[PDB]
Amino acid sequence: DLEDLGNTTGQWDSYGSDAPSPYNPLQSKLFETFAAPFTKRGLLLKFLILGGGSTLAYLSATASGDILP
Amino acid sequence: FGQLAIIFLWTSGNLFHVAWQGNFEAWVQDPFHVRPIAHAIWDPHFGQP
Ligand code: CLA
Ligand SMILES: CCCCCCCCCCCCO[C@H]1O[C@H](CO)[C@@H](O[C@H]2O[C@H](CO)[C@@H](O)[C@H](O)[C@H]2O)[C@H](O)[C@H]1O
Repeated sequence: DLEDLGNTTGQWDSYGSDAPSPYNPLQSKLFETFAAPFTKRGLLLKFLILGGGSTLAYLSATASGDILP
Repeated sequence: FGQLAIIFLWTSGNLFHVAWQGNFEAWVQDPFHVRPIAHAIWDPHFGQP
């Protein structure tokens, strides 16, 4: 019974789980606040909703010269 | 009473998408089967055509 790749071989063995990757790209808190307005919020989100959507829509249409439909 | 109520926000605008635009002061002048106007269409999807 020589051949068998005597316990062949194992791994440790066929476990995997216990450290397969270092976790994450450094970036620590290269953001942290950095931009707050969703990093602040309690309470917001209307505020923003009228703002974003007010520009998008406001300049989204009006003017300068037509370019018309 | 929330009725009658909504029948007048209908009627108001019926008379108010008339008289800055879409004739009378041409349709009274004397009105021959061409195409007197309610309102102005405004859709961004439109072509020039
Ligand atoms: C497939 C789409 C495409 C799209 C996106 C549109 C979009 C539009 N067309 Mg339009 N159109 C198209 C193809 C299209 N068209 C084509 C192929 C033609 C033939 C050439 C036309 C011919 C045409 C004409 C003649 C007109 C438009 C108009 C319009 C606008 C309606 C204005 C309005 O009051 O707000 C959108 C609609 C409302 C705010 C209310 C509509 C009521 C529906 C939605 C009932 C649901 C309400 C419900 C009962 C209440 C609870 C619902 C809740 C969500 C609030 C709208 C932006 C009109 C316009 O600009 O009017 C000022 C004008 O009448 N179109
Ligand atoms: C049962 C768990 C697996 C096998 C037995 C125990 C393993 C887990 C506990 C022991 C810790 C591993 O041993 C090692 O831990 C740390 C490695 O990060 C080290 O302290 C560490 O701090 C740094 C944090 O960035 C590491 O990057 C350095 O590599 C390391 O020096 C110690 O030098 C050492 O004690």
